[PDB]
Amino acid sequence: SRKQLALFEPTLVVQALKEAVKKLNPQAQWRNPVMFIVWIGSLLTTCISIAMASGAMPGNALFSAAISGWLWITVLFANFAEALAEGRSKAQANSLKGVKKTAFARKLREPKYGAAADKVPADQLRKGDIVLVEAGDIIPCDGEVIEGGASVDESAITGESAPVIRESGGDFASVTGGTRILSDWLVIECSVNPGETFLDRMIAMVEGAQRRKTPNEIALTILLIALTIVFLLATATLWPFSAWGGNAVSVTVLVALLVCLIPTTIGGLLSAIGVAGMSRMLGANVIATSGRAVEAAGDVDVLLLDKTGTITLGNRQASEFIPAQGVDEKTLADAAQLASLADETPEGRSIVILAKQRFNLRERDVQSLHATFVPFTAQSRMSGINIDNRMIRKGSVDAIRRHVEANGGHFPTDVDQKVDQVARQGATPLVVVEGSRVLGVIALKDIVKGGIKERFAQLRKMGIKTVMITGDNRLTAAAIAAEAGVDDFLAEATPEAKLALIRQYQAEGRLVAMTGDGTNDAPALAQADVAVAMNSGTQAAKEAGNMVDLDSNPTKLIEVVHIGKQMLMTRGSLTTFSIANDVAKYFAIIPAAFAATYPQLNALNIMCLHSPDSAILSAVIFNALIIVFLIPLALKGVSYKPLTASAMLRRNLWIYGLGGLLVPFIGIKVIDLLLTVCGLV
Amino acid sequence: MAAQGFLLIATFLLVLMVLARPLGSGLARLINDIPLPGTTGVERVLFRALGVSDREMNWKQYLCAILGLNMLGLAVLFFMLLGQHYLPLNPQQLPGLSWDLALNTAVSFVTNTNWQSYSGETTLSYFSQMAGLTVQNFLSAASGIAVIFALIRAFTRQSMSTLGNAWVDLLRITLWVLVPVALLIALFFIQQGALQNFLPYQAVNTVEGAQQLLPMGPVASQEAIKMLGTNGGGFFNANSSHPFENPTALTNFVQMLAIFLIPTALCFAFGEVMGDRRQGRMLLWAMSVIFVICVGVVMWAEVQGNPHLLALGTDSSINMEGKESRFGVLVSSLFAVVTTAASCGAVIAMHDSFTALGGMVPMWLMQIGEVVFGGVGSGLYGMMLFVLLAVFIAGLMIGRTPEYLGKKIDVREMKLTALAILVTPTLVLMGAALAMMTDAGRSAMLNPGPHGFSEVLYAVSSAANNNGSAFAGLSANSPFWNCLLAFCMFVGRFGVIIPVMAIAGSLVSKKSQAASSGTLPTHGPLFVGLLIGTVLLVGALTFIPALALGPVAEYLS
Amino acid sequence: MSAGVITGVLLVFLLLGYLVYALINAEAF
Amino acid sequence: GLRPALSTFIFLLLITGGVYPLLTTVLGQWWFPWQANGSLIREGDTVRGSALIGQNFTGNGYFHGRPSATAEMPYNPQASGGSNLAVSNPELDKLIAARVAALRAANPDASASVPVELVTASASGLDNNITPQAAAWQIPRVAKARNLSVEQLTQLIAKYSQQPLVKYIGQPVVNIVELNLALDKLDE
Ligand SMILES: CCCCCCCC/C=C/CCCCCCCC(=O)OC[C@H](COP(=O)(O)OCCN)OC(=O)CCCCCCCCCCCCCCC
Ligand SMILES: Nc1ncnc2c1ncn2[C@@H]1O[C@H](COP(=O)(O)OP(=O)(O)O)[C@@H](O)[C@H]1O
Ligand SMILES: [K+]
Ligand SMILES: [K+]
Ligand SMILES: [Mg+2]
Ligand SMILES: [Mg+2]
Repeated sequence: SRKQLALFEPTLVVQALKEAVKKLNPQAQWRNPVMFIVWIGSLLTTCISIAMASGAMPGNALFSAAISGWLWITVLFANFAEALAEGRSKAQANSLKGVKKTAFARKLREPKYGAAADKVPADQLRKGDIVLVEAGDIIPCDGEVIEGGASVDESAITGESAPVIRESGGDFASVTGGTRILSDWLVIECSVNPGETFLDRMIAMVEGAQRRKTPNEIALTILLIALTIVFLLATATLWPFSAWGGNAVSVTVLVALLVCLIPTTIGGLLSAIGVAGMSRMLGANVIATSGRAVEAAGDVDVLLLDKTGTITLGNRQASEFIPAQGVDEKTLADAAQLASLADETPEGRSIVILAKQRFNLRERDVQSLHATFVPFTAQSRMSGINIDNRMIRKGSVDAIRRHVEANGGHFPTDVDQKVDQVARQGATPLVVVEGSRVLGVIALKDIVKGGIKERFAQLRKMGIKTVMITGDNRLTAAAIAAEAGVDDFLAEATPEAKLALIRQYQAEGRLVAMTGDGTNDAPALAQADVAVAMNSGTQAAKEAGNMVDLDSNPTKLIEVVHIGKQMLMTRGSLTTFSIANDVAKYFAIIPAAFAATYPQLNALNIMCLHSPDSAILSAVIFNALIIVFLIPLALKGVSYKPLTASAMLRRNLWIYGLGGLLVPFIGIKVIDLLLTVCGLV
Repeated sequence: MAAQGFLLIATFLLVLMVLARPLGSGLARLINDIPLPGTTGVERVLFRALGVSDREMNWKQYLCAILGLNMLGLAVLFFMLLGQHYLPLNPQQLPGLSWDLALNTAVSFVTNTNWQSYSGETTLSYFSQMAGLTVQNFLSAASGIAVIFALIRAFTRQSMSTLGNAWVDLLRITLWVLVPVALLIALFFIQQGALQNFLPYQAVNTVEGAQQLLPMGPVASQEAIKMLGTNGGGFFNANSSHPFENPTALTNFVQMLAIFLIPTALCFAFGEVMGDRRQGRMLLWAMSVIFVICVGVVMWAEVQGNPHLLALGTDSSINMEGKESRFGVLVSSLFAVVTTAASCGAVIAMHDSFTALGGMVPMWLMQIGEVVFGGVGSGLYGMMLFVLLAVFIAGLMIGRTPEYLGKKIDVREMKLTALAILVTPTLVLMGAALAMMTDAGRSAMLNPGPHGFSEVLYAVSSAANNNGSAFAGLSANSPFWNCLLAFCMFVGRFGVIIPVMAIAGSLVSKKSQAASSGTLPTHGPLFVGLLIGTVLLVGALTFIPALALGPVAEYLS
Repeated sequence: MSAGVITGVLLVFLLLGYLVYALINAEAF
Repeated sequence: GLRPALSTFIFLLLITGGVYPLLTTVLGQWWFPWQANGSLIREGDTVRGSALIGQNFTGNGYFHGRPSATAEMPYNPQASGGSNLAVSNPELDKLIAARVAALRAANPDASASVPVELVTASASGLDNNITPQAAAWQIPRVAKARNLSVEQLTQLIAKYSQQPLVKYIGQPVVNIVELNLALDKLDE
């Protein structure tokens, strides 16, 4: 993934010519109406040339065999571009199937670590099966970590060897098969049965067996068919038109004229632009469900981003224990430890760890206290332990203050100042309360991903508004929004509020791009038109979202916009190029076609072509060669530039609009000159 | 000569724009379902009497109302021509028309084509001209304007399943716009010398002693609606070249203005309804640029005229053959472009006698689908088809979803737009080909060589595009030509209306999206050039082979 | 009529019908 | 939905076919009776023609108009139309050469360069108008036949010459029928 091979590898070019030959079958050509006409015309000219050779029909057999041969080259060149794009696509798919499956799964009889493990091959693992793994092994199947925490190497899938952190109880519980556990151990509960693995999602992404045409391709095909219909009528009716003014134009010339007129350049390359664009997504470490969602990224005007997990690296670690007035640091840690004994969230574990070195307290366990724990919830924004009589709770400032006011008491003035102080630099303030008495605040440091500021500047230039939606405190969100470069933010946002914001933006008709990492983003990821899920997040977010980013880049929408706009631009530019190519075809064939029926029409031979037969041949040869010459353009796409709509259209109309008017004039003239020099004409 | 031609074009366009702007405001009120001042009281009583409750109808019901009214008018006109001898106002006992001539004439006037394979002064009675032809001149024109009303409403309406009431639109267009404007034009025509009477034919004892029989009839009333509604059906065979129809150059100038009046006002009304006048001006800019160039080429071609005239012994080579002295070569050239860029079809000069290049441009103007100001209503939605192609290509080239006036363009719109665009060129090429493979079609030619093929190509192109003008040398009064052109006129008219109505039905249900920073503007020189390029390139590439064997071969010989 | 004209008319008609069918059902094509 | 369709078509048919033309005829005959009735020229009780319809003049003392390509006879109002002859048609060259030779023989005192309008048929076949320069080309033939001078013929041509409001919407023309009719009164 992300390691490019070549544009013309010798191993795949020879395999593409073999697949192009087997694509000459009428069943394969039936699904492409533009190329089917060329296929039919090639057979008609071949049969006509056979009749002239046998003497059954008067005419020049060599000329008909020369037109028919290049007509077969045109359909072979179109099938070669499609095979090259598909062959390069299946090469990436074959690269991913190559991931090694350990088949060494230590299934556990019971979930708790330390049980006896029985040798079971990986393929027998199904949903709900607990598998124990040790350092240095390979994860057998995708699942959610149920216990333990260790480093995981995901270079097999993401292509980068930087270790990641996987642990239970948080947003790092999701794990994927084929990765290598690094440090201690994990206890993974398989969540997907075989056949629905994340790797299968990546394969079906580039396998392209039965590719589904996007609505843009379908709409373009309608126009291409309509142009073919009008050119077929304008060529078929030419025979009775010329038959009255003299000898009728030969069928071979009419077939050659029709192929040169119908949009063979875009028609033969249309099936290669879609596959190449999907292959460029894999090179960008983006796994898209379908090409339709990719093309929707060219119209998005606002981008919604999560803070923790997406913009920041997550794994919030407590830094200092700031105590309230009248409370010492020793007392603060004791309450903090109690509320985080069973807290498996990354913040909860950091609370317990930080307290040990500060004060070496005896390691209490949950069963020793005979108490229950309140798990952290996005809606509640608080957690703690309801031990006998005494109550310990911690959570967000707003959640704790509301709970304190309902129970009774008032927030100390120093505490409110401390909350603002610790939220100014960017640390999220956690307020811990003991019953109705506030004990202090805890500062959770977070790390903002590097380079996000300049990437966000590129999004601003692209006309995309970046909004940071988070449920954290308003004061700390502003210090993180200004440390990332986003336009606007929305703090203290419940998971039901992010969904409302996407619907509110979609109400006006705009397209919303949403990126998220946590499980609470899954409802808001299925609503946005363009949804990108980090590979380091949960499995629920990965399936709810349209695309998955393997590099966990919050600003990965830039690459999605590139390819999404590139596919549309390549289709439009090539369509304009093909239609504009017909002007020189008329100046080369019409004077040649009626050289004997109307000698006065030779005044339109502005290119001064040598012979009427050489004039028609040069147009047919150029028609075939232009497809092969534009193969790298279709595979790479039209270059994208961050310009305005009126400036991008102007530049594209100058390169492919005016360029399409002038290129065939030079190309046909050069081919005609070469034929004259070689003595063929 | 060039200065005189430039002044004529500038004066015609300046006066047309001045008159069309107030009419656009009035047409915008009809589109917005706002009654014109002073008509609210009359409309309430009239609508109740006629059983029209202004009930909103969808595109299927709106299309059926237009189709039903046209079919009813077709049957009435067809039987009126057949039983003309049994009808009053027949001072000359002209018999009923033949089945093929009546069918062709009935279809021609219903489809707003007004192709005529007869001579009115010796074929039709006053009743047939007044109650049969003039009635369809009003009704066919109102049908086209009603359809473009629905399409304009589709763009300006949000999440709606209805496009107004067709019966209300037809009554409002005919009674408040077509009838009063035609009456003023007709009265001006009478003052200048046009005929308006019901007297029998007048015998004339000439100065030299010969006998002349002057035809009569209510010419002026028919002439006004013939010009205003882009009908083009002349009372006499000479059409607008007849002195009794177009007596002076003053009437001729008004006739050209009346051709472009409603089509230009519709563009002005389109911008006002959408709330952005730049959109309406963009359509006029694209239409005017093509129109201005076309007039200059025809004027230049006709000025050179016949090269043999100087050698034969004349003092000038200007092509005065088939032209009126009171108009001149320059005015005849302008009228030919105006009547062929639009779907009017009236002629003040014989297009068959035009030079090879002089007659090629009017023929090509018809072949591109009649989008250079087009007919009444038909030109606007004909240009809308090319606008949809333009935004589809422009949107792809900028990496954005195609859009026009904030409405997304989907697969269904492209499917209908492609079908609508393909209808007319298919009939022109297939119809002309069928004539060339039959003795009956070929024998109708008058001139030999490539110009003979131009007569056949012009006839089919005019009928399929509902223009009505002709290379009059062709003898089309045959059952083969009457039936073939009737099929082309019928399919060429209603075969575009049905997909356009379906386009309005699909677009009206959508909700317009507000323009963002990345939205491509649809106004300005860049989009005007793109729209012009889309129209010209599609139109040229389709008809280059046919034109090469016709006027191009004639010009180069 | 010549036997080559007849076989040239049906071929155009079949191709036009195939393309018209393809345009109507462009989703499958 | 049949009642709205039938009522709208019938009402519009009556308005456009039985009310609009009746109002136009009543107002036209009241305000402009002469033009609405054909602009007929009458002497005594016999109509001598219409001021807008051209006639076929073949005499030597009469100004000659443009050729008329009518069906039966030249300047036939029962069959209005042009020749519809193409530029490339050799039959048009034959007709022009015959007209040039005929005009040259009938006007031996004029310039050999015949005006173009006198050798080309009009678009209607009833053209009553020629340009003043075209009429002046025939002055020496008319002056000798009618025993008149050049000065009187130029004034008579100018008296029956009309020009448009502006110079580019039309051409200056001479009413041939009216000029020839006045030529008979002057000779009387
Ligand atoms: C004929 C073959 C295709 C031929 C292609 C030729 C390409 C020509 C391009 C020229 C641009 C060079 C600019 C050089 C500098 C010009 C300076 C100036 O004054 O430019 C004024 C405006 C700027 O408008 P704006 O204020 O930026 O934009 C705000 C308004 N929307 O450009 C213009 O008018 C330029 C008009 C260009 C018209 C191009 C038409 C292309 C037709 C394509 C047909 C496709 C068919 C598809 C069918 C399915
Ligand atoms: N384990 C936890 N226990 C108590 N409170 C927490 C815990 N984790 C987060 N919070 C607080 O709950 C609030 C809501 O968090 P959330 O909506 O998940 O924001 P984010 O997505 O930025 O983590 C945050 O302001 C945070 O301070
Ligand atoms: K081509
Ligand atoms: K018409
Ligand atoms: Mg969280
Ligand atoms: Mg968040």
